[PDB]
Amino acid sequence: IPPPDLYKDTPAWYQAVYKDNVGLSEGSGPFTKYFKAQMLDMYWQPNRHYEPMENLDHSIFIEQERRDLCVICHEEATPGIVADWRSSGHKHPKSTPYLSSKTAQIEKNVGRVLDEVHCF
Amino acid sequence: IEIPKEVTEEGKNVYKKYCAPCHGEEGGGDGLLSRSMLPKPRNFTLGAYKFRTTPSGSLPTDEDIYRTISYGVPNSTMIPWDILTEEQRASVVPVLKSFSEAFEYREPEPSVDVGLPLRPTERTILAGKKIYEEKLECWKCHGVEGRGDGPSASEQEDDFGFPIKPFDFTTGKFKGGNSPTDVYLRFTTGLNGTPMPSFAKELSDDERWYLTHYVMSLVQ
Amino acid sequence: IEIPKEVTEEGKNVYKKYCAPCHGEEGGGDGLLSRSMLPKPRNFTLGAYKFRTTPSGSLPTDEDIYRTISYGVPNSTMIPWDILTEEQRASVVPVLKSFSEAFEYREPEPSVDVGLPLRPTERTILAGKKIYEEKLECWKCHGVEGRGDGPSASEQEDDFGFPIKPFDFTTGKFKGGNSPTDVYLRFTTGLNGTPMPSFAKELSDDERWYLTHYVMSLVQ
Ligand code: HEC
Ligand code: HEC
Ligand code: HEC
Ligand code: HEC
Repeated sequence: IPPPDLYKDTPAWYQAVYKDNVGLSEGSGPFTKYFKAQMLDMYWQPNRHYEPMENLDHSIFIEQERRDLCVICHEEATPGIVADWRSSGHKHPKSTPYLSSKTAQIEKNVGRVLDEVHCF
Repeated sequence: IEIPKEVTEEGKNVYKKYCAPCHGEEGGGDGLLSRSMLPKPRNFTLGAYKFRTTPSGSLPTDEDIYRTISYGVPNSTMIPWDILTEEQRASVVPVLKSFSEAFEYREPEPSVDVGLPLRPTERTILAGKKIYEEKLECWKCHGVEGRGDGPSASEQEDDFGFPIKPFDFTTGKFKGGNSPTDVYLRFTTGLNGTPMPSFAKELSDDERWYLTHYVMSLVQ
Repeated sequence: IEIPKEVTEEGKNVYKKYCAPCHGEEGGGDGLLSRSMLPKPRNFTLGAYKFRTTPSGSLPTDEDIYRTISYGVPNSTMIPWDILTEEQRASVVPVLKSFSEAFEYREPEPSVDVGLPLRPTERTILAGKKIYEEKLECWKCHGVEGRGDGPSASEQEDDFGFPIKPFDFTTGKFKGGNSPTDVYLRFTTGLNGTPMPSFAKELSDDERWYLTHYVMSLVQ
């Protein structure tokens, strides 16, 4: 099954100006060369405009699959995000019959076991 | 393992890649992300370390620094660095030491002797409750239950000029470690750079175990 | 302080007045009150001490014995003897050693190195839960929650021939001490004379800290 693609059935010229990742160095659409994107377009339109972090390297936490360190640090760096995530169905996906049911079908579709959906 | 006295290129790089973003390029606790971080990352240039095995005012031993790096500091963004190798964590100890001239002129005082932890009883807890509430009035900063909501709590400040309001320790996540030996060490050594002093002189070894037992009693 | 190797008249008298009623006149664990006492008082003649800093099968160090005397053994009539002086508790160590020929022929093995206690996390607790329940099946003797009600619990026996049903440790009153270092020591040294073995060989240092973190999680 083809991976999810927001730009399915779109011509190559359309994906070249809307999906292909320029930085903040360019705009988007047919007039992409006439302006530059606003800073927050990193977050509003990530595929086209997101750029990697520049202050604290996150690679070592990804390279050794340290999902635990994501929580240990952001528990204190951004407590609000963790409080939301700990309270969401992604943290407790098998806590109700409804959640357990939808999670089971997702486990079959992705070929994996999902006891929680993590920041990773 | 063995912690070197010499500064190495590997030690520079490990600090650069894993410590500079918070503690600053020169250990001044002034990395870019320190502007929005609370608690603030340690300014190593003062030679003031909260968590030691040495008395109040002394430098930390090389083992004290390696321990804090490995274990991390709860209630802060200071994660454990067990993700790094034994040698990597040891090679950054002199880098942190090179940030303060105090390490080059004075030698760290001898480590204190913990002794044997006393057996907690109903008697020892009440003797610590008396010290905590009457003899030394710890509820001033920490509150009656240790919630960190005492009258003098909001006004406390670092020696770096930063607000240090005593965190709620009823969760049991002490910054220096949640062991009874760890808490006893804090009362015997004091936290350099903070208004939390050493009680090695005001109290005997037994009385600080009494006090430790009551502090652990306040945890949930 | 310094624990003597020589046996003194003071050491004889202190044992006579404060230890013989339970442990027996010759350290055989056969004082009169031992007939009705549970757990039974230690039979020192076997040279088997539950609580050491030495590996499994080794004798205790003189400091190991002095520590148990000072701290006592929870979940038993073995009270702390802090009521006695430093010298008094030290003078009975050789008296206890003289009860077993093993102390005269073999020397106690070197103390193990604790190392730095790892930071407890949600990750370390689940890795210990896996060891406790799958890799080593500790619920056999101790039960799923550590209540001491596992299938093999009632049938366990001492090397002295006495029933030793693992006590409920969810209260947190461990016999060797309730510290994370104390519990880690038990898993690294084993309890001589009991079916509770050493896991220094089955598990690494890190895995026994994982296991320790999960065991502490079972406390209330
Ligand atoms: C931002 C996520 C940080 C990173 C990256 C590093 N450290 Fe850190 N550190 C940080 C904070 C917010 C604090 C203060 C915590 C508190 O509440 O007191 C610290 C503290 C230390 C200390 C303090 C020792 C003491 O005061 O007794 C040490 C020795 C230390 N940090 C070392 C250290 C090393 C070696 C790092 C690179 C591996 C490192 N830190 C990164 C925040 C952050
Ligand atoms: C105001 C001068 C205080 C008095 C009086 C007492 N404490 Fe304190 N304490 C204070 C501060 C500013 C801090 C550091 C907080 C931080 O975020 O770094 C502390 C720290 C502690 C701790 C935590 C130890 C740890 O390892 O985390 C404990 C357990 C503690 N203090 C206990 C304590 C006791 C027993 C007191 C009476 C003898 C006492 N505090 C008084 C501020 C002040
Ligand atoms: C009856 C109230 C006792 C008195 C008097 C003394 N001891 Fe004891 N002791 C007692 C019991 C029931 C036990 C076993 C506890 C258990 O559940 O295992 C013990 C054990 C010891 C040990 C054990 C050390 C080990 O196994 O690792 C020691 C070294 C010991 N006791 C010493 C000791 C001394 C020096 C005493 C006189 C001051 C003494 N005991 C008195 C019960 C009783
Ligand atoms: C049957 C052979 C057991 C197996 C399997 C496990 N444990 Fe055990 N344990 C057993 C006994 C008979 C005792 C002594 C009880 C007494 O009254 O003396 C113990 C002791 C412990 C303790 C207590 C340590 C202390 O200082 O009090 C702990 C924390 C413990 N055991 C943990 C534990 C773990 C983690 C196990 C799986 C690796 C395990 N036990 C298996 C009997 C048996």
